[PDB]
Amino acid sequence: MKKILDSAKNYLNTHDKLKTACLIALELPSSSGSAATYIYLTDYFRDVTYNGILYRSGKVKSISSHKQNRQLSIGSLSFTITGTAEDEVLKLVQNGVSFLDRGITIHQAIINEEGNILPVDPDTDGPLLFFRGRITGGGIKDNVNTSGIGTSVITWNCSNQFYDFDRVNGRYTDDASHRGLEVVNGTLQPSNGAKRPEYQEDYGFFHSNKSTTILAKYQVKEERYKLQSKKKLFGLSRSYSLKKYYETVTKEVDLDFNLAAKFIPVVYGVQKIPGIPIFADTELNNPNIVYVVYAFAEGEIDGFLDFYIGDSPMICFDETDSDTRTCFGRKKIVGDTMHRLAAGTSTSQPSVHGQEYKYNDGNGDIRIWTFHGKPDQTAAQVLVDIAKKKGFYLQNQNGNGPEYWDSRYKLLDTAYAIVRFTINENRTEIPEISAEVQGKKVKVYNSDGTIKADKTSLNGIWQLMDYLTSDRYGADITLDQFPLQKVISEAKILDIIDESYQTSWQPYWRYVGWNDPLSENRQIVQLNTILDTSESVFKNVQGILESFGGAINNLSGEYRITVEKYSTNPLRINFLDTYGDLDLSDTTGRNKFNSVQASLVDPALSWKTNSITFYNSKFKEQDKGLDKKLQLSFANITNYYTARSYADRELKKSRYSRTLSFSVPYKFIGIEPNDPIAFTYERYGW
Amino acid sequence: TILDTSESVFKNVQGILESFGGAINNLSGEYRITVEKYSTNPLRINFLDTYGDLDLSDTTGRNKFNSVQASLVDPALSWKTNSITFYNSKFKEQDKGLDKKLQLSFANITNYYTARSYADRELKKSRYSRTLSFSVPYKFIGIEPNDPIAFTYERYGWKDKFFLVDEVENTRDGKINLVLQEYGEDVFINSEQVDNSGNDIPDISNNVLPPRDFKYTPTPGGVVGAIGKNGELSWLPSLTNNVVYYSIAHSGHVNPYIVQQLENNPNERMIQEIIGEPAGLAIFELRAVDINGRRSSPVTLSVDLNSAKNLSVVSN
Amino acid sequence: TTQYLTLGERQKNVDVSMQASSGELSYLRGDKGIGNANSFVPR
Amino acid sequence: TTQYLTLGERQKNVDVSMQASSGELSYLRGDKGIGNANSFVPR
Repeated sequence: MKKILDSAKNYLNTHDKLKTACLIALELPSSSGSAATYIYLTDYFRDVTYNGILYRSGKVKSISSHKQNRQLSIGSLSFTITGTAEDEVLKLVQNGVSFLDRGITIHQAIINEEGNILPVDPDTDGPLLFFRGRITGGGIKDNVNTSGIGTSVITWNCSNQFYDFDRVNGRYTDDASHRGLEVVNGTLQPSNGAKRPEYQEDYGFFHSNKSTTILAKYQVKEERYKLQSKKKLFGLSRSYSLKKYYETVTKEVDLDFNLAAKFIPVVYGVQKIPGIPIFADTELNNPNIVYVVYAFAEGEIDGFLDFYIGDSPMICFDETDSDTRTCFGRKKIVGDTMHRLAAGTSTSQPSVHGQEYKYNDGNGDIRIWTFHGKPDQTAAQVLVDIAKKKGFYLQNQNGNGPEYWDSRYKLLDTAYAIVRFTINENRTEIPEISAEVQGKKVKVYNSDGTIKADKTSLNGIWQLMDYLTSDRYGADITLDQFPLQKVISEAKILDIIDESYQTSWQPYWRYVGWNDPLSENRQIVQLNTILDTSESVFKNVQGILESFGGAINNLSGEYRITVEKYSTNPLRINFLDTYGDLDLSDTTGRNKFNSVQASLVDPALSWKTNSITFYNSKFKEQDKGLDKKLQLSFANITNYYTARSYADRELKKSRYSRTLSFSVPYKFIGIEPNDPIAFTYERYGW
Repeated sequence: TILDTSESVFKNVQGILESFGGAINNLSGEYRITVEKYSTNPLRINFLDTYGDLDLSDTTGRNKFNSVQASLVDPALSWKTNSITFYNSKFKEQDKGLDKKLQLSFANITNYYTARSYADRELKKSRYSRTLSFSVPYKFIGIEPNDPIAFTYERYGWKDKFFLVDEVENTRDGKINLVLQEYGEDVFINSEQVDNSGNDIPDISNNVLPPRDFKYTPTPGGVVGAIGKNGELSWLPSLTNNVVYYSIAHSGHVNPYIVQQLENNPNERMIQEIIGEPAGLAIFELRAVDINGRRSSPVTLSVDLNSAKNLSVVSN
Repeated sequence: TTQYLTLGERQKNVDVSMQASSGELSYLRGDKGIGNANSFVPR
Repeated sequence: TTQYLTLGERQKNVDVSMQASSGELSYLRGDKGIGNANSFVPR
């Protein structure tokens, strides 16, 4: 619920004649966008001056009704304009298409007995915001009938605040997009499209989207001259052919590097993601050494846990797996990360920013540099040093000097990893690399006021809040459009300790988001989310909300994130306050559910879906054995027990359900969806 | 074209027509085949000639398209299919990056360049669209679909505006129902598609501005003033007009205080009061916003708050 | 003698906003060259 | 040396009406033990 000023409630209760006025602020298309001109309108009989803005009366005949529910969807509102006005008819007819995606802000204003606006909204001591969105259509109906009165109505179609969620806002590996270069028209030209002012100088994504498929010829310092380690059986006989030592010899290498431009993901937990190779190359003289830089996740990242070299991770899952192939430590119970290689027999801990790990294994050796994302991080020192010496083949082939990998290639806000392979007769090619990365660092807002963003969090509420407050890869919603206290309380609600299982039952604790093997981490919901930014932010938000069954609503300009939960202070409504219309309907027969199919990736085995079905035997017996499955999203959950508790909770909750619909006067203004109502009606026994 | 005769001749004809966006109609016993082409001699219809009722509707929001998938077969690759995707980057940017693909039949097309030109032309044409419908007397008998119409209506800015018929219905009373279709400019195959007016790129909408002067004045002691006077925060209204409020937050306080733009007086400092706080270097963030909600650059500063002077009398 | 190193796959997305070029044909058919779909040098 | 006899496939159906147990994790990840999904002894 949106609390309104006490004086507002007193006026609404006392006064039976409310002179409501709707204030419309509409954005006209025009050049010089910074000079954005607005046309203000109102359906009140006189012009209303509100905060120095004069809302002209007339031209507004009617306004539709704003509607919202617990499922995220793009609400729509349509308001009409008098078609007899010349300005409006011309605007709609000859510019009604240029008006698309232009802002409109409708305010609901109660007018005092003295013509002033009653300060309903406590946040501004002003009106209570009624609608906000962007136009999405037009339409005019000039109906002329002979011998009568004609009609000319202009209809404007709008979408509510959630139409801003149709955007896809994800960093794209292409150099032109990342650096903000203008859409190329012939030659290139810099512009101001960069997400951050410091991106323009970041050439990190250079060499990103290109396909160098050539028959390169290399000079290998070997097998042409100098002493050769071959001694004949005879004491005096010797091998006069000189080779197996440094001297040039021609060699044709048919390299084929296809670095595409894929959307970078975002990870909010311990999840396994692939690499997006942004730079590929091989040493100038030895083709067997290849440098490939992969892009993982975004922003400051807690670090890498492990690297998957062609489906074979560097750490063996159990005791059993270690015999099949070489490994280093276990993951089942010890649950150590990759950082054991640098610090043998240490504790479990994520990787280190700018630290090299030499993964020595059969078939060759691998050198990995873990560069965690950072708002301001320097260029890859190793690559810069190599470039200064012109060690890269494609650098000399294209003629680039020490700028091929310059100090200015500081990949910002990207947790990339440099992997140096040593191609041999055993590792004959470069295998696709995947890694287990901890999520992005996420802000947690304590109730007192202090925050902490030093680690990633599994809480769904805070993950959604972080995704909804980042302009560079999420929805550009400022923190000042969120009720902090309510969000914090909901986050606490999603952190209730669950007692259906012990912490010792899940062995793969480190790889389900648990940072400690002892401390209490039985949260009721734990989401290890991969936010593929390729999809619309609308779909990402819906996917996050479907994990814990929450709901996001924006009525009165505040973004409410709420979850079906009990309340000890519900709003009391008596039937006599209703308009007297009532309708109780039963939906239990339709919504009875007794099973659910859970396809969840289990870290215990190489990350792969387990088709697990949760069913409630008692419900099936009541259902006469008939199967009834509710589609439940397990994509963001890797902990088996949290998934099971979620499934059982939903199955239980789907057993009793009725829909009660009535109406209520304007006294009860500000009833958000998912609000606790205490409806008392003595005739029914309620 | 490969015409698999197993399929119905209806399907084959439709498949051929879909390739170049043509249309076949049989009204008055003539098998007329036509395509969306510009005409220099349209039929002139005025509103008065039309029946009274008129109806103009907009469908641009629904029919905006910015990408297309082309599973064209390539003779170079032993006549195997290539999954080629054509997208207009500018349209996607105007679409907030959203992907809007239109199902386009690329069969019976093997020249890649013709396929690309067809895709780009369709994407361009699918950017402007309206559906204007009215009723015309029997005098205008024989208006085939996809016919050029020059509709003139003084009340609007339309003088021989170019439309294209989309649905003609003939009744036995003679009343003819029409549903026209408005298009962009020079978007037809017949038209001269060269457009030279796009050089002037639109600019960004940064309509919000920061405050010109925002400084903190510590309150001196020795004067009653107000009880527990930590101090006050004042600044001139931010250069951008159309402001409902500015917000200010103390470093250790969860919520930001808000100031109302009650007075639209240029060069009038508006005072925000801070009371009951420690005397120290507290981060100050002059949050600013407009009616639309867009925010200017907040003012980040840390000023040593002056300890309250002239405190309250001893309570008891 | 002959050794080949591979990585990734060619990207078949084409931006028709830019003027047509033979580099697109070279890239889309797997010709040996250096460049993207929107700018390809076929050698 | 070693000989293996195989038959059937593990059943992933879980009855959430009964309280949770570690046997479910053991059974659902292919561990060696005696029992069903709702009651598994992992050796």
